[PDB]
Amino acid sequence: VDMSNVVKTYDLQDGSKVHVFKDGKMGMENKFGKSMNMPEGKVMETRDGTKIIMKGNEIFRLDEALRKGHSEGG
Ligand SMILES: [Cu+]
Repeated sequence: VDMSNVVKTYDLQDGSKVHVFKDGKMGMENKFGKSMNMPEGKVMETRDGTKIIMKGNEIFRLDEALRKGHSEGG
């Protein structure tokens, strides 16, 4: 995914990378930006030792943006 809509990205001990966008929703991906899908209940520990659980509010928030990406006025 793009890193234009992201505001915070954590590096995961798993080797993946979560791009948390400005809305507060986080797009689960790998550090290369290849779509990596994750269900709810998964513990993502950052390089800080910060445990962030993929919840039903965070699992699929990514694909919807990938369906377009230019104008979008509603
Ligand atoms: Cu995740």
